[PDB]
Amino acid sequence: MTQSPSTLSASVGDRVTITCRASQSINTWLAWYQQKPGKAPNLLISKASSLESGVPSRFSGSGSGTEFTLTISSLQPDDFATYFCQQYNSYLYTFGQGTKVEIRRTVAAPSVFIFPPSDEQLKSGTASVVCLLNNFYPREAKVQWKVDNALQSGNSQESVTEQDSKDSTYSLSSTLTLSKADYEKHKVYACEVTHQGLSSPVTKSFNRGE
Amino acid sequence: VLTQPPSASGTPGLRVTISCSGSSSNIGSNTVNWYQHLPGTAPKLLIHSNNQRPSGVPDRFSGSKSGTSASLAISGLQSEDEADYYCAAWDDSLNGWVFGGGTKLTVLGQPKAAPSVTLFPPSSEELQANKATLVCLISDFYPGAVTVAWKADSSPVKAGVETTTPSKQSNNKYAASSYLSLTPEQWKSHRSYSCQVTHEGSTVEKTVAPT
Amino acid sequence: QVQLVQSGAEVKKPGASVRVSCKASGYTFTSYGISWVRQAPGQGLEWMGWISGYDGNTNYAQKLQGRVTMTTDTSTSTAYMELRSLRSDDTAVYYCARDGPQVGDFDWQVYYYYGMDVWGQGTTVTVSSASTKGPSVFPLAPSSKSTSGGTAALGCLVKDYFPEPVTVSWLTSGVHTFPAVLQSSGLYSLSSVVTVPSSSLGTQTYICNVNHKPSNTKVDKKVEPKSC
Amino acid sequence: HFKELSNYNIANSIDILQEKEGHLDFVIIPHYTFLDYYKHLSYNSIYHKSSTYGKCIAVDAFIKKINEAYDKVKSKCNDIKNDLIATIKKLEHPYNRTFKKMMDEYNTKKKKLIKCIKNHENDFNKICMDMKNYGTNLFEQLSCYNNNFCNTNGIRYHYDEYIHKLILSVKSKNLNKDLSDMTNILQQSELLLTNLNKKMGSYIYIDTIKFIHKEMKHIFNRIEYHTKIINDKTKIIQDKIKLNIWRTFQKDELLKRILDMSNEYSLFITSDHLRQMLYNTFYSKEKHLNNIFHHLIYVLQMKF
Amino acid sequence: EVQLVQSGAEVKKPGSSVKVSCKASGGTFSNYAINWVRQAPGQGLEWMGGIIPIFATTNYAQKFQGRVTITADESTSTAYMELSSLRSEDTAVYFCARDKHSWSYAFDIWGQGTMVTVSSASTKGPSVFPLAPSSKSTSGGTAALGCLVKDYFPEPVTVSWNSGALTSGVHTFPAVLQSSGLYSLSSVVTVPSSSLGTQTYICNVNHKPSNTKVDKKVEPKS
Repeated sequence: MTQSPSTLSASVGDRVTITCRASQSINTWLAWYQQKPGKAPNLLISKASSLESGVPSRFSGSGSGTEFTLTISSLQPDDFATYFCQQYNSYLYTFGQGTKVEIRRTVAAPSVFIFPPSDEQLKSGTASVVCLLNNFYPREAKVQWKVDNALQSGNSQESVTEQDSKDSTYSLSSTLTLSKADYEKHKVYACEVTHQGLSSPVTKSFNRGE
Repeated sequence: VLTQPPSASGTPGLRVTISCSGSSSNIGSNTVNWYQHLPGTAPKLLIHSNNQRPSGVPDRFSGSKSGTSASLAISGLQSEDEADYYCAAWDDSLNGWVFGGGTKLTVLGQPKAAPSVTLFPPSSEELQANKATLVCLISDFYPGAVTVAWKADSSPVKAGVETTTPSKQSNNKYAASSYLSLTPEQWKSHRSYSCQVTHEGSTVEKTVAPT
Repeated sequence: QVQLVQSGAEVKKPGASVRVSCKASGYTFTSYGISWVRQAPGQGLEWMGWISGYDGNTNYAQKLQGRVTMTTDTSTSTAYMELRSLRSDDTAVYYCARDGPQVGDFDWQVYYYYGMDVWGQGTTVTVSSASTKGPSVFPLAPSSKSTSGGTAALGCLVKDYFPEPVTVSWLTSGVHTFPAVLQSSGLYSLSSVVTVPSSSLGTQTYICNVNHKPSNTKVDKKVEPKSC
Repeated sequence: HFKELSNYNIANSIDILQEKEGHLDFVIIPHYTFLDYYKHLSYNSIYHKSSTYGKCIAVDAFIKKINEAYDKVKSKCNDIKNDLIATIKKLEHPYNRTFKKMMDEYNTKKKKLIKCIKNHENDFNKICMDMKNYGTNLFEQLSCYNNNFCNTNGIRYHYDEYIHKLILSVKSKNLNKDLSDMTNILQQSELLLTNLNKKMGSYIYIDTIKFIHKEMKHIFNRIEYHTKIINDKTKIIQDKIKLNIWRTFQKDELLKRILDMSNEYSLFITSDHLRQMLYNTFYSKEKHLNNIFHHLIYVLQMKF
Repeated sequence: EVQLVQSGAEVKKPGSSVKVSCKASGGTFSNYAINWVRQAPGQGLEWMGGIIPIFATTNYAQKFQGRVTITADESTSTAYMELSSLRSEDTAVYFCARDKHSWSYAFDIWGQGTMVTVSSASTKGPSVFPLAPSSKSTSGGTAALGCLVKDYFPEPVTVSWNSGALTSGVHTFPAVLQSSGLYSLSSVVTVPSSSLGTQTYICNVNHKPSNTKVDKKVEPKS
């Protein structure tokens, strides 16, 4: 239940090694599973390094106590998924939280756009302001909201796409939701974005009604 | 070769357990089986494996094993459980089957009934035939287990004693009998002879003497 | 053709119970076990419990103790799992998998040096009080605030629907449809965006197609440019 | 203890079996008995001690999983196998083209299947090694109550539940009568082909009938060989089982005895299994001979 | 299914030999063993040996090994146990039983048993003696009287009173081999003392092996 790389950035052809530490000592029991989006997990390895049949010759196991590893000798384009280790000593199984492997590229910077609420939505008594971060890498980033220069807390939401099949970038949406009355009580609306592809934070803003 | 209690007793509806003690070479390494036996009938298999019983054996019978010992538990005791019970196991050192000693189970129905004892001396007819038999007749005791002793005025003696196995009577109590063979000279040489029947630790005595 | 087949998606109210089936095929059900494991949205896996198809002996996780029951039908080769007194945090994807016949066994379960080799397709179970509601589709108009150079961004806001899922189509290159987020109302919301050349805004038409089968809602929304 | 089954260069010891109508399957004879030898080792081991009996369900679970894994490797050649089935389908049922094109087609599809099996041998070898490791691990850990007085009731149980019923089954069908009849059928087809061949025209079927007759003798020669091994192993097995049943042995002798018995059973079982499957294919092809003969008599009095 | 059935009872002299049979009624000596177990009076079950018919392999309990030979019949479906140099301690019931491999070779089917009695010789023994009424409970007004059946051979005997017409208060005691080597038993009737004045009592004793019937009247002592 101890995964070394929470989120691992790698390259096609690279040798990838993921270690699964434990709590106490398991004699030799540790399963390795692979999981792709929308699909069920698939058993890569059992016991020490007995990769079940149909598992390619690249996946290799290890360990015999509290420190095991899973080694992919050369990462293939179909291997970018998340990896699980199971530790079966006692009657109760333990499923260590998964390790996500995704392809690393040159540091990108997000394109930031902001959308005020449509009058159609202001018909319905609610106001949502949408801040879009498009085509960025890595996934390490931050977004914060300001309303009339006051930092906002507990009224926004963040959703992230997984990697793109062409340029392997991520995209993110941050939506701030107020009531129509609260929205009309204020003027300036801004989202601030920080990312490694940006030397200085990017702020996108507008005035209500303008 | 396996040690069981020679007898056991239980109250209807309760639970009774019968122990069986063995060694590393039999129970320590092989399975133990249990059989029920009512004389006049073939023994019956009760348990064929450790904690297992064939179809037709009620769920009141349970077996267990721990190390070199095993135990049979009978719950909800019923009158049809009165019988002899034998454990058995394969013995690796002997390369054969060994059995436990038979625990006789007395289902308690009638109360603690003391034996009635009648003692007859030798007849004149037998004495004229140069023999002397004393007859000790034992009836109406319950439970069905006694021990018989034939004392001498100042010293003991047993040479020449033959005693029957116990039999259930018509009134659902039990009977037994014991014969002491003497020469006429021995019979005539003592002031009296006594038959003593011990049952559940309590003793009943009768005495006879020459005429 | 060794496989495990699970029942379809379920939607339940808090306090109710759910029953999920896992029908084995292409193998001797009585000689293998079945384990149940759940996966909360965008989270790791949690083992729930296991039952032997031979022995019928069970092993439940302490957390789920008293609320979950697993049963088996050796005649139809089917394993069942029932979770009662459902709670919001039980919303997850439930899986069954082939395993040992004696997991929580006595000494060494070593006669099985493998584990979970075959998995069911999974069953989504949603736990929420209220009933369904179709989405509100609002335009995300392209403007100077969403234009930089020759690239303009635009999209549609698909707000306040229940339950999942919705589908959005537009034009496929540059499209990004974000995963839904859970709001404090208990309703879902998402946006679908696309980047296009800013020179096209005057002559090209952009329409988003939103489908929500649970409520039988279909919406085709035209997205027009906005001035400042 | 010099283990009995072990890996070597087994190039071509494959068996092809058309059991029912176009039901092609094969068996790599050495892997079949290697696997069954360790199957017997595994069971004798768990049955040896009174306590370990209960893992009979876990062992069956492990072996069946290894079979599923082994069958996955065979299933990776099903396309070439179906490619051969259709070619046999063309040969056996000629209802133009000639026996030259057809016979050379059949030999190429057959060699292609065998080449597919050769390319996957390392994948088969890994599964077999996994079975050897599991079984020998359970055998190595075989302990006794008293090392100088090991009980042989493990062998008695194993034989009584895993091999007796067969030895009786085998003596029940009178193996060698089943070959005297097979020869009778082959003789009869030699005579009825000659006694029927009086002209030309109706020819395509004379060629295919000969072909089926040949393949039927090939199958026969196998059945002949296997029944020979079954006959001598049934005797050896009974002879030996008499000596390792009612007594004790020192650990070393007990282990050596288990390996010897397991070798005997593994062989007996292997060639019994094949003997039946080939019996199946011999009659499948016999039933098809009745159809082709009957069709030949139509164009007999068509050409007159 | 299979059905075992011993074949007969016996009576032999010390030093002779006896052969007991056990016949399978299903008709097929399966791969199961048929075992022999005896029980002497007051000794419990004792395993003697077994044979596996279809393989003709035998096993013997050590303490019996030089005296017992077990054999079998593949055609007539019957096993045999032979015991030579019979001793008095060999008087016992002899059982055959089939073991069951799936039930850890427990004995699940049993024959009905064969009694073997080992004794000295054979005679008659016309000693029947009246046992005159004596007081048993004086408060209760009850007396005991009987017949002594002395010096007979072999078993069994039956005792009746007044040619079957007297059943209340009758109790017949088991026989035992006396130091003379002969059996004796006694039959006692409990009666009311008030009837002793004029109620007739005649014990009827039958010894079939010697074709001896003896009647003996039991009257108050005179």
